[PDB]
Amino acid sequence: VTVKDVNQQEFVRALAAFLKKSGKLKVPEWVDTVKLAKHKELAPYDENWFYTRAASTARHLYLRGGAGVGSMTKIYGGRQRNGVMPSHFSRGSKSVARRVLQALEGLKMVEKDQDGGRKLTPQGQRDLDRIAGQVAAAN
Amino acid sequence: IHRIRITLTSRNVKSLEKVCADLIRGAKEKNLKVKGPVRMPTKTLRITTRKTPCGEGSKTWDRFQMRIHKRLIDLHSPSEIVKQITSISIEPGVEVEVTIA
Amino acid sequence: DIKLFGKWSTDDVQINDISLQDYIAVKEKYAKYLPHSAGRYAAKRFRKAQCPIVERLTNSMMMHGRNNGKKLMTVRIVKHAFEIIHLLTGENPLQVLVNAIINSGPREDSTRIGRAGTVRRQAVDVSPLRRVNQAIWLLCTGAREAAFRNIKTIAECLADELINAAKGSSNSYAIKKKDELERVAKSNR
Amino acid sequence: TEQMTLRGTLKGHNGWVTQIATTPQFPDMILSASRDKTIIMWKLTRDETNYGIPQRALRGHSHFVSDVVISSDGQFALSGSWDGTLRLWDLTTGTTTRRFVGHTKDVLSVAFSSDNRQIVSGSRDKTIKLWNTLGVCKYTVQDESHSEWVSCVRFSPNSSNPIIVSCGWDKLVKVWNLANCKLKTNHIGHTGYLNTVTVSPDGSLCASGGKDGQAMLWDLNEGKHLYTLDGGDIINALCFSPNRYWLCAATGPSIKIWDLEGKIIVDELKQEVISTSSKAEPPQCTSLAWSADGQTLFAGYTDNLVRVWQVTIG
Amino acid sequence: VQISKKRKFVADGIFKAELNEFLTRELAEDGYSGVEVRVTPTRTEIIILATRTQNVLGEKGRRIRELTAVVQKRFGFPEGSVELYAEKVATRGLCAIAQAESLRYKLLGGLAVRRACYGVLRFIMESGAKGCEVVVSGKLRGQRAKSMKFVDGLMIHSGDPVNYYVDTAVRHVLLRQGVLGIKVKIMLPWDPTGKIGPKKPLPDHVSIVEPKDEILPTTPISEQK
Amino acid sequence: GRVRTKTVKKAARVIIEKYYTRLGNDFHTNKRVCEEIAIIPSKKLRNKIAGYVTHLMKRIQRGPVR
Amino acid sequence: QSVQVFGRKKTATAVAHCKRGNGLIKVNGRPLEMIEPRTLQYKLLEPVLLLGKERFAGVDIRVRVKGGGHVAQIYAIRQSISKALVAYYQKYVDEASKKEIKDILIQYDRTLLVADPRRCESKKFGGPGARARYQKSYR
RNA sequence: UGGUGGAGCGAUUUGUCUGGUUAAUUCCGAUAACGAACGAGACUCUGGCAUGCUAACUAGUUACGCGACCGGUCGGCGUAAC
Repeated sequence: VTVKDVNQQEFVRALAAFLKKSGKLKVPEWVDTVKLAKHKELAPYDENWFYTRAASTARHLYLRGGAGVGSMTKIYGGRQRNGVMPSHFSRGSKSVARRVLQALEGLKMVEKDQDGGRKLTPQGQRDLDRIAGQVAAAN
Repeated sequence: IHRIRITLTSRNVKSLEKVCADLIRGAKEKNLKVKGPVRMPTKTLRITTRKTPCGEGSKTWDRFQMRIHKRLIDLHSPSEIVKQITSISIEPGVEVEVTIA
Repeated sequence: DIKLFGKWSTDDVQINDISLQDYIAVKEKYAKYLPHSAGRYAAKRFRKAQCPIVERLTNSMMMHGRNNGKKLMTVRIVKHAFEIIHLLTGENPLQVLVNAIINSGPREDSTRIGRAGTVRRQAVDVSPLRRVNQAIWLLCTGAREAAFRNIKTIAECLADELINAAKGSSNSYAIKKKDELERVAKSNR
Repeated sequence: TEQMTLRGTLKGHNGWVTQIATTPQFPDMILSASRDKTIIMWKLTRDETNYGIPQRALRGHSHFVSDVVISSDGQFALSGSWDGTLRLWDLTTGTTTRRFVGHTKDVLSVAFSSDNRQIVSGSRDKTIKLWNTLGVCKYTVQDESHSEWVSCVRFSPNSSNPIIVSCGWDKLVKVWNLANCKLKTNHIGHTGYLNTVTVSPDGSLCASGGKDGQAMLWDLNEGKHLYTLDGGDIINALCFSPNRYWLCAATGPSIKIWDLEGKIIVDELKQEVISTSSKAEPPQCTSLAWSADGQTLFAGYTDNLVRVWQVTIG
Repeated sequence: VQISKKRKFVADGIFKAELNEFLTRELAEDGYSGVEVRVTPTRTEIIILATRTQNVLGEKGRRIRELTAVVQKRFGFPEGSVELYAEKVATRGLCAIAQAESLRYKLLGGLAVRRACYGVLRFIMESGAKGCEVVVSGKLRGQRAKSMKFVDGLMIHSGDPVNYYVDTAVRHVLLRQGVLGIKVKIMLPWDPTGKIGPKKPLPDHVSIVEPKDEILPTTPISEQK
Repeated sequence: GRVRTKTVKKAARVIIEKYYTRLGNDFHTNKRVCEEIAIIPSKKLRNKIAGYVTHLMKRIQRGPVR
Repeated sequence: QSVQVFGRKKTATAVAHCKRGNGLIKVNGRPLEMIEPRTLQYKLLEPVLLLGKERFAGVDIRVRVKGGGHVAQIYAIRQSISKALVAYYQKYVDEASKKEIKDILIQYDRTLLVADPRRCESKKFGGPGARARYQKSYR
């Protein structure tokens, strides 16, 4: 059983629940206030969005290696609606992506690459592949 | 003698294919290790401008294309032999750039 | 065997009128798992006759400006609609669809011979393909229009429309328009 | 007593059946080429429903494969195609072993030596190519080779002086010697371009036919004219019976089987009972091949069908 | 630091264009037909094709090494890297530019438009062109602008062949009343395997070789070698 | 629709009355001989001529073409 | 022992590598059921349902998809799988078995073996699209 | 649209057409016209097919070795057939 073998929707929710249960993920002071991009109109509804974003970030970094803050900002980009002006592609918030990667580094799940980016650690690969195991087991 | 490479770049295809083929068969008959023509993506330069000088017409547009065809031939041969094989092959309408290591 | 959405059979379905028997495709050799085919059925003349009637419905569903190329969503609208149909009436949705198209098709239309401004029309017969075309068009416009600004969704509106149309209910938009077109042909003659 | 009957019609190929090849070693296996760029190996099951079944199809010869021929052992196969290249196939797995890349234009005919160590091939190049086994070109003859195309080239299977025979569209039937490559005979009888030249199973008689429609017999030992067999339309293929001592040519819609001591009409093969396509021209017979035991004939037609002609004895 | 292949090939284009414009305005009087530039890292050669080279060289080859000093001083490549060569034109008749310049400088001679243009036609058709088209437009007679077209032989207008079968020249003649436009269009000859005209024929032309009269033999005979 | 132009017609005709004996009924043989026979400008033009030569060579057996 | 063929739709390309094994089915290392546009899941199950799993028994196929868009990729991969199987059942089985597969696949939908050749048409000046022109105002 | 021939004192006309046929003055065939020339077509660029050909550490695959994590996942790295 591997991350690729399971459903990628349920996997994030399972990993988010694990990251909540650990209770050692350094959440910023401004989680309650700040948006998640330039182009979002409101703050995210769910109170525990940081854990789901952290889970998503880990899963993205599992699927391919050497992903920086810019790449993560490119991942969580969307459609900026400019009122009467037509809509264009806008990028995510840099701070949230940086604090998430800093927070995951805190768990020793992700470490920096000699090439320049950030790769998942064998401890990370273990945790992610374990979560996939029980997500598969739950069917 | 180590790894000289030869970058042939031109706008015409026929002249570039002819000259590069001559360099290859010229190298082959001397019993030299040669890595064949590496054809890179053709660079197409596009300019699209109004036909009219004034600006009164039915808004017609010209479409000016400029093609750049680039070939790489690689040799494992001595610089003395490389100099003369690069020297003999000249053609109006091809640019040749030779690099070592 | 082959079943629509792998849960609706195409053997128990039955055609009523012989006129449309070779102009409604849904049968043994036209049995497909999904409406979505991406075929070249609008390439030349009388090719769309061989298009599955479910595909013709979901194609004529994505009509207005905002949903022009949003097929993947009309397929799930038709999927939900078919489930609603089966829940309401009980029997095979494909039979209800065929019954709706059988009833909804106008048999005698009116053609314009004269000048513009003045109204002078000759009543003429309708080809089996044109009957199928107008039937589908009228059903979708009825569904669409009925559910535009009210709470019930497109899925159950399309279902409600096909339930009414199949058993020839006066409430159906498609039946009202057919009735009117034939009454105008009856007025001219 | 001995008349031909249509036993079945293998249907596989999708184009003109250009050449059929058989071997005495494997009597349940024939190899036929076609104009769908494909050579199909047949499993001759000899069933009531169908005579043969498509077994394996060699592919990759790009344009039309004109000629096909196999070695003494049922392991190798050689072919010549309009792409201008020869392919030596491994018949077991069904993959190309070697590629001969020499010719310029379309290759028409190929021939395999008796000892299986030498190859001769003719094209539209106006030249004959001598290839060896490993595949490098040995000798390209250009000493007044042919004024026009070279239609058919073959070997002379005998223990005597080994000689190759080559007809063309210049009206000439020319004979070369391997390892020497000089002329002994240039024969001038015909009046029309030639399609086929076949050597006898013993290796003493040469039969040449083409547009003229008059098959002419020579002798390789002397080099002189013997007979002019008067056929019908254009001759597409000649072949000698290995046992029965007959000569079978090909008229456009029919195949003629003849005796060589009588010089009479032995049989006439025409398969047209239905009159649905009788308004159109009849389907032309291109290829003629013999079975292992020399009891049966294989006829390749332009309607994508291979017919078998069994000799019904009484 | 070196520039990109794209910018480099463009730069060579502008070099060619500007050099041509300079050479035209300088050697128009001496029937400057065209230029050919070959570039070698040792030294780049410029070859001028003109009607009367004896003149463009100058007194003991003086003017040629004024033109050399110009391009050296201007473009900024090092001295001793250019030698301006002046080669004679193979046939001055089948060069649109040369004939256009000749027509301009004989019109400036104060000759009638009809006779001058006809002189050029007669010479171009004599030289051995497939066909010629000479057009002269402007204040030919009176105060109203008019155009006179003169045509001879064959002349094609459409498709790819036009690019490489007809060569054209457009020239402005300065007169005391105003300005006249000369358009000269010459269709060249087949010229197989040559420098005069194109190598490939026109794509609507089909050439069929004559059969050799083959004597059909009646009696079989076998010649022995 | 598709009509054979005076070019392919004229070419095809002169090819027939020069090399009648060389040509036959098959399109591909006529296509291959047309390359050797005439210097022809392009493949399409040769294909069209080869095709109409094939078409004439059919009806020559039916009766005498004008 | 193996064959490798490509299925193509618009600019989408899916290359399937077919070898012997235990009926393994993976596309970009992911199972068919876990492909994102689940609405068209049946379109990927078309070739395996039409022929039956028994034919896939002794065959492991590994599909890799590049270029095009989502549904184009779905048509590329579903074409590639069928072309891979018929190529394998041509090379290492009798031609009769290949015909027995081909006729069923063609008889259902010709798209499975023969590629849809049409491409996105070139846009011309004077309008927004390839055919449509801008609004022409008289007075 | 010329050349030469025919018809009108002449401007001019015929050729360049009754009828079929084509996207086409495109062809067939009639024929006081016969030979031609430009446009149309041909042509050039682009899309669609090649498990054939020539090639490739500035493009990739397949295999093998080593590693990470449970025979499987890797756009984790290094050699060899292409």
